[PDB]
Parts: sequence; structure tokens; C-alpha cells
Amino acid sequence: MISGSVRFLVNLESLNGVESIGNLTKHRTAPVVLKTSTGYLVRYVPVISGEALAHAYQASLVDIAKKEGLPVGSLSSQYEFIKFSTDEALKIEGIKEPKDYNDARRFEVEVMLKDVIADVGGFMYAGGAPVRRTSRIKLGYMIPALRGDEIPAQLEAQFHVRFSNKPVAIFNVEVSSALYTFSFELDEDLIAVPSTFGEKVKGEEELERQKAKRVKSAIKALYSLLSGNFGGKRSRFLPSMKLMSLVVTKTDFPFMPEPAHDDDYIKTTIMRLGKAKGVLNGNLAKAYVINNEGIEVGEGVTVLSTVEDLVVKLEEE
Amino acid sequence: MISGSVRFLVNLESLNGVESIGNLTKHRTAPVVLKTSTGYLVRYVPVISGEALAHAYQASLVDIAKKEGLPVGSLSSQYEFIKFSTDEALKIEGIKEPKDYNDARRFEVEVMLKDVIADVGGFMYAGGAPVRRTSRIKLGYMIPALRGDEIPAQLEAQFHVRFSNKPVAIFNVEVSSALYTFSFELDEDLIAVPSTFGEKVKGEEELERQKAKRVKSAIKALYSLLSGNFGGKRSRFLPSMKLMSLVVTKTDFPFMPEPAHDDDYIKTTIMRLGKAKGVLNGNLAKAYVINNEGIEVGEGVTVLSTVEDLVVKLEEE
Amino acid sequence: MISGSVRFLVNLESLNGVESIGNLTKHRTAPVVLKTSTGYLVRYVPVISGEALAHAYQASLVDIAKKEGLPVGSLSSQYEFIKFSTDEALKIEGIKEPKDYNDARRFEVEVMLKDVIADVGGFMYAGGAPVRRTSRIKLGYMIPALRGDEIPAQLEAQFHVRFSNKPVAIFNVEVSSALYTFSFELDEDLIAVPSTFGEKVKGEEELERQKAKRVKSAIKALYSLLSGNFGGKRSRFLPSMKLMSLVVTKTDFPFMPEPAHDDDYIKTTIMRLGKAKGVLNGNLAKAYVINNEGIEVGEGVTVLSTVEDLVVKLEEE
RNA sequence: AUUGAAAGUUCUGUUUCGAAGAAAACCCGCCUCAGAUU
DNA sequence: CGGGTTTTCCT
Repeated sequence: MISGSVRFLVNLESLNGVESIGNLTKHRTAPVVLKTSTGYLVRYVPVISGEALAHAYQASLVDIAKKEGLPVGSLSSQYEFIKFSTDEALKIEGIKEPKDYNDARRFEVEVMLKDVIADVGGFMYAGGAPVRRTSRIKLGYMIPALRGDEIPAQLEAQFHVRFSNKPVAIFNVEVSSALYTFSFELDEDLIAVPSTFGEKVKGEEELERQKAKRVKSAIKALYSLLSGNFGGKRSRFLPSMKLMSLVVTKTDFPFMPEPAHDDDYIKTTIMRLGKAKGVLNGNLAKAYVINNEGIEVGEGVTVLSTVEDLVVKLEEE
Repeated sequence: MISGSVRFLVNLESLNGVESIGNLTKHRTAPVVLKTSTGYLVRYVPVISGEALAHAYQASLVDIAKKEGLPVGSLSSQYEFIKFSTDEALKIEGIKEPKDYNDARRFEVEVMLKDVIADVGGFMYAGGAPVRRTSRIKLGYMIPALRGDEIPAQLEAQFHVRFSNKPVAIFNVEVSSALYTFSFELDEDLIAVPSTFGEKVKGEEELERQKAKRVKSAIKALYSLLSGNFGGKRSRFLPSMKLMSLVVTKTDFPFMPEPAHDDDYIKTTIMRLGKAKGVLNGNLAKAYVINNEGIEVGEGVTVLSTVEDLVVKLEEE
Repeated sequence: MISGSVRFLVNLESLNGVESIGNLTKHRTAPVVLKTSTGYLVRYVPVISGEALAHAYQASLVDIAKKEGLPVGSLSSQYEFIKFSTDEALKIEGIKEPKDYNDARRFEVEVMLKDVIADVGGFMYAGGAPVRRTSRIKLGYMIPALRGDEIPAQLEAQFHVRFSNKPVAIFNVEVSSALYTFSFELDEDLIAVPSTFGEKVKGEEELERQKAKRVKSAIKALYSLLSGNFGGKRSRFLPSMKLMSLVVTKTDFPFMPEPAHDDDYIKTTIMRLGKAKGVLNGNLAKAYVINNEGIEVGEGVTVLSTVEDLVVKLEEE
């Protein structure tokens, strides 16, 4: 598994939208529970959903897969991740629906040999014999850091006009500025492995041949998420992003680093990693840290400089 | 016995679901009675059921048991905890049904020598001669703390879309933020001990040999629950969790610590533990405390740092 | 005598159940008559029966009696309180049935020297010469407080599923939250004393020797009820309990404190206790109060902190 | 002080044991607060 | 302006 926590600083941003009222376009907001010296309070803060990040990741994965020669589905070749949900998609791609429970494994292998996206990002088919496949990359909402007593975020509305020589043309757009945080998880030990229980079916040899390439592509795809190629309204509201802190852990057992809420979340996660490897009888535990804000790190930890170095190191091992 | 009270802080969460209405996925809610300065009131608040936690605990126990060589049932090798309820499971596993009341102990031992899950988590078989085994781990609903006059919890709905080039695609998801509390109990003095009354039956020597490993594995399995690996919808709604306060008590007599609703529940439970050991003629009483919010603790109390240290200490003693 | 009134606050609870309909398990409910400013009304409210409390008390008594060396019956050693009702129990234990009326005292003493449970909780034998022994501890149904115009209680239904890989598994459970109240009475002056009139029978000397230990054990057994170890479905629906108010009175004459329905029920019972001792020519009247909700108490009343102190004080006197 | 006067249908018992609403999905594609003044 | 929840279980 590869687990990570990342902290970003974003200014003058509008990357996720919600239903509009009047001539105003609104930014997504959510309630958060925060702890101050006086107790616990409830606040409303701008957020960014995780499905936009999932879409960006899967689009980059499609690009890399088509570049490197891996198979890509017909519908997903165009950036429409309906996958194989409805029967219309099955008809377009040309895959017979499963007949019974015993036939499920064949259908899963057939779908899994045509589109890498269905293999990595999971899918669901509903019918007489529904077939499920959980995603191999897990994301979450992007929240500003709940540090201290004051939330380091702000939201406002802005005024815009459309010029016309014959007036008979005014709209408002919400803009936010915050210090976002988020964490991610990716289990590369289950890529290119069937999930439905059953007997062996012809075609798994090709999967075993392509396993290494699929894992390499899946690990490569994370560069988009770690770089900042996500969100909408990028044509006229291009944001100003800057990485601040990053922790990545590679292990052989389940593990979850601390959220990027406290100023000291790198020392704690490394100590916890050592103790967890000791207690769970693991055999591999490595840590990589990127720091640009000069906070406490610890001892005996590899320190990197950019994200390309981290991607290369993750690929090599 | 091992009895514990734990306090968590969760933000932007959807971990337990219930039946859906329209295009809206709903979060579990329950009524709670709360005391304010003006009297008593009834409120509707999001909660998380205990059966999700039980499933997470049993899945982790399956993983550890397979890793350490302890026997695991065939159906329970797959993460499907029907245990030995119906006749189909008995036919699959290959165990003869009990004949009379006198044969109940043999059936319990045979079931108990094949699946550790049936041993630790209890089971039921209904028929001509019913057989019961109560669970050795007990859990409860996860509730936000009912401190003060305002409940520190909030629930809202969010708007999501599925993109398509040929419109002919909209759903809503309920998201919560709360300060959750829950308590648990695990009696390790009865693990690998038959429950049905009767005579001695061949095969108990193997259970006596495996008792130590079974107890060790059961104690290890709590790390998943104390870490935060439970609940659904984790692929796109990965939650942000953080521990705040934990009290764990090891005794030789029945005891129940205070619920984590009042800010002073560590001092009270320690005083009660001392007096209860005095009054019930016990011979062992230990307490461990993890504090990360700076609330009153007391004197002469072991203070830990993480949960791995607690797990190691519980294993060693 | 020892007479008490106790107020509890329970949330997300399912402790007593009744017949099931379909896939729904129901909670016991009863009608109550309540007085409001508009007159008198009838309502349906969840309750907890008294026999569950009696079972919990007797189980704790069995545990303590076995620990302290007092005799315990063969059938009651396993938690099955058939006592000595039917002839099969007599045959299993090995006690001859009474012959005539004059032999009743012999049978009562013989049964009373073998099981402390029969002595404290009473018993009944039906036959040619019926034998009765009234219980020495008296309990009642657990009702929520009937204060004001609104009953502080709520009941709802919850949805649960069982997972399976081959659909062919859905149930509902009723869950309640309320402010319960209950009162109890225990006359320790009749413990280890035969009740059937007759002549002296050999074996009463042993009862006189064991009277002190039997009284001590009977008083100690109240800790379970005052702590909260009762009810079913504790494996997955562990409740969140918290004491709020308790009044316990020790007297030499019959007396009954006020029910815990009004906010002022501690001052009233103390005034009534003083006047009743004045009028009935008593010689002992002590009161103990546990207060955690800041209601009116009075003057010249012993104030405790926990329940263990109360149990110790009851034992010492 | 009345077809009245005298009468406990009373004692003893858990509705218990076990079971993830779970898997898949961008609200997004275009728009100037602009012209005149010590 | 187009688009507004899909199955498989109900002791």
C-alpha cells in the first residue's frame, strides 16, 4: 500500500460548483466541528469534493494508458466514465451480459481485459447477476486545516458584466481562499487481480503479463493529483497553487497517516509507523517526506525536493 | 475483562447508510434525550450502528488468524459472517447437525475447532436442539457527546452529477460532522472455553493448546477498531479522524467505565475502580489513559502516547 | 428495611423485547395515565419489566454466593432459576417431597439450607402440601418520569442487513431513548428466617450461624442493579447509562419513599420520614442521597459521591 | 346495624442467542463596470 | 439548456 497526506495553499479559487440562485454561482460549503479553548463549535466552510479529484486522476490514467499501449475502452476513450453500468454501454462496447452467478468471473475478466479504468477504478453492473468491483484508489473531501481557533479560509462574491452595444448582462461568482488538506490511499497489490470468487478462466495469463505495466501506469497517474491538475472553471479562474507539506508511506500492512490538521503530524505518523510495523508483524515500511515550511520532522527520514523524485522512487521500488 | 471508553472527532463523513428516498442517500439518525438548564429535551442526531464495527473487528480477526496459522472456516474465509446458522452452511463446511441435547457439546466443540470467528464472536443454531454461544466482544451505537446545551454535530446534503456527452445523472448524498463517543468490552478469560454444559469430549486438549494464541489474536484485532478502519463509502468519502481521549481498564471483576459524555469522566472512573476493587474483593485492577485534549486526569495513572503502546501492554500482561 | 428510589438516563437502548411481527423485533410498551393542565390523558410508552431486573439481581447473588463459600443449588448453579417448583427439580437435587402439613417446615428448612437463592428470592411448591415463601426483595416495572406535560421518551425502528455473495437478509429493530425511574424494597430482618409456622426443627442452628453472611451477600448483590448490569441485546446494542438521583432510606418500620416523578421528591420523603418516625414510635431512621442534577435536597442529610460508598455504608451498619 | 353480621384469588419465572445499505459517477461549457470632469 | 437513481436481497 501507498498512503499519503498532502497540504496545499490556494488563493482566489473556484474549482467546485453547486446549484445557482439568481445570477449568483455558489461555491460548495460544508459544516465542520472544531475545538477551541472554549469548547467545541460548528462552522460552515468552503470545501472541494473528492469526485472531481477522481475524475482528474482517471483522465490522466486514460492518457498514460493510451500513450503506453494498454487497452482502453471505447466509451472511456472519450472522457465519460459511465464504465459498464447500463446495458447501453455493454451494447456499445460489445460484451455479453452475465448469465448466472457461475458466469460472473468470465464477465469480470472480459471487462477487465478491455479497459484499464474498469480494472483500477472499480465498477458496478446491475441486473439479474449484478457484478461489483471496489476501487483501488481512495480519496476524500478537501478541507482547510482545522488548526488553532481561527479557520484560515475566506469566501466572497464578485461582480462581472458582459459588454453589449445595445443594452436591453450581470452575474456574480463566488471566490474562495484557503489552506487545503487531503489524504489518499492506493493498494497496488490488488491491481490486475480478479475479485469475484470462482474457478480459473482462460485469459488470466494476459492479465499476469500486463500486471507490471498496469501497476507502473497506476503509480504514474498520481503525478496529476500531486501536481494540481484538477477542478473546473480553469479557463478564466486559474488558481495559484503551492505545495507545503507531504508525507508518503509504503507498507505491507494496513496503515493510515495522521491528517494534516496539526502542525506536528509528520513526527507522530513516523513513530506510529515504526510501532505498527513492530506490532503487526510486517516486513516493509518506508517513509518519504517533503517539507517547505520548516516544521519539525524527526530523525532517520529521507527528505526529497520535488514530486517527480517521489514518483520515480515509488516506481523503482 | 477489558473495558474501554473512546472519544473520536470526525469531519465530512458518511460511514453508515439506510434506505434511500428518490435520488437521496440518507445517513442513520436516532433520537436522544438530553438535559439542559431548562429541563429535558428530545433531539434527532446522526449515529453509527454497532454492527458495522462488529463486522470490521471480525474481518481483521480473520486476516490475523489466517496470517498466524489458526484455523478459519470455509464460508468465513470469504468475508461473509453467516457462521453456522442455516443448514446450507453446515452442508458446505461438512458438519453433522446435533442429534439430541446430550450431543450439543460435541457439536459446539466441532464448530469451535474449525473457525476462530465462531469461537470469539459467538453463534446460534436453531433446530431440534438449539445451540447458543454469546459473543465475547460487546459493542454499542456510536453517539456524539451530549455535553452542555448544544450538541456538537451537524448533517447536510450535497449535490453531485455524472457527466455525459449525450444527455437523455444527478444524485444527492448526506454528509455529517460530529464528535463521536463509544465504549466496548472484551472478556478474554472465556476465550477457547466451551459454554454448553455436559461431559468432557475428546478434542478439548487442542483447544487448551491453542488458547494462548487465540487470546493473543483477539487482543490484537482491537487495533483496527481503535485505529479507524470501519464504515463504508471510503473510496470517495474517506473521513478525517483524530483520537482525543481513551480510557482502558483491565480487571478480574465486572466493571463498566463512565460514558464519554462529560468532560470529567477519567477521574470519576478511576475513583470508582478503586472503590469497586475494594468492595468486590478483587485481586487485579489496572487503568491506562491516553489524553490529547488536556482535560483533568488525576494522580498515579499510567499515561501512554499512541494506541500501539496500549496494544503491546495489553498483550504482555 | 432498606427502601430506595433511583433515576436513570438511557440512550439508544433495547433491553426488553416482546413477540416479533414479520422481520421486526418490538420493544415492550405500556399505557400510563398522566395529568396535564388540561386534565388527564392516556399515553403509550416504552417500559422495562421487573423480572429482568430480578434475574440480574439473582445472577449476581449466585456469583457472590459461590465466591464466598455459601451453598448454591445444583440447578441454580447454572443460571436457570426454576428453583424447586416441579418434581423434576426435586428429583435432580435430591430432596424428598413433603408428606403432610406438619412436615412442611422440614421441607422448607431442607430446601433453605441448600440454595441461598431460594432463601432470599422465595419459592413455591405445588402438591398435596403446598409450600410458599415470599421473596425478600421487591421490584417493579421501570417507567420514565411522568413530569410536566411532555413525556421525555422516544422510540423508533432501525434497518439492518446481512451480507452475502449470492442473493436469494433484512431485519428491523426497535430502539428507545428515555429517562427511566424505579424504586425497590429489601427487608433484611427476615433473611435466613423460616416463614412457615410450626415447631423447632434440627438445622436451624446452621441458619443462625450463616445469617450474617447471608445478609451481607444480599446487601452486596444490590451493586449490580445500582450499577446497570441488566437487560438483553448487550452484545451489539450496549446502552449508555448515567445515574442522576438516588435516595435510600434505612428504617425499623414500614416506609415507602415518594416515586421519582416530581423534581422535588427528596425533600418530601425526608419530611415524611421524620414525621413517620415520630408517629409510629420507631427507633432508627437514616437517609442517604446521591445528587448529580442540582435539585433541592434539604438540610441535615448525608450526601455521598458514588454507589460504592453507599454499599459500604449499608454493609457497615 | 338492613337475608344483614365473619372471608387477600395468594405465593414462584429474562423473549435469549447472531447478521457491513455495499459497490460506480466533474455541475460545466462562453461573458470588460465601461466610457466624459482642474 | 440539457439531464434527476439505478439490483439484490424483506427474518
